[PDB]
Amino acid sequence: NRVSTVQQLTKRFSLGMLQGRGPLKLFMALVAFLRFLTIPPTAGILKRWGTIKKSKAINVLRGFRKEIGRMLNILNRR
Amino acid sequence: VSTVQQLTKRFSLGMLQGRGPLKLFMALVAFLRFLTIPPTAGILKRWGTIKKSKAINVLRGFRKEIGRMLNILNRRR
Repeated sequence: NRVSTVQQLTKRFSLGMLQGRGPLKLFMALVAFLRFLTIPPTAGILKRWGTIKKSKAINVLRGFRKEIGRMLNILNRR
Repeated sequence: VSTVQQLTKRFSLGMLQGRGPLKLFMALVAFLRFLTIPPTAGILKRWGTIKKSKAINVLRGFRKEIGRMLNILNRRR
């Protein structure tokens, strides 16, 4: 329903989140992205991985698994 | 040998415009959907085009990968 411009997306992504900065849900998504593509993380990203609150991080990861399931349903029904 | 070199190479490919390998494309679409960030027109156009059977296989590996990450958290003290 909504679209982004390429320029709009690149403004939002910053060098800071290569160092693992950012909100938890954003950080979790970036970690998952690298893992999908088997891309090693940076030390800064890696250091935040141990920092995160496990309870809050687990719930965010479950939401991703749910969203992957929604995408699978979409692709199956086609 | 690098996170940043690998990431910039994919950006140069045009991955934000929808270009690149299917696995790279699916990972980016999944990434945006996780954060509910509106995709680009080029990404959105390919979302309909993609070969569904191969795409579903890629998504199944993502689900297995998300489960592995959940195992890592429980493994930590």
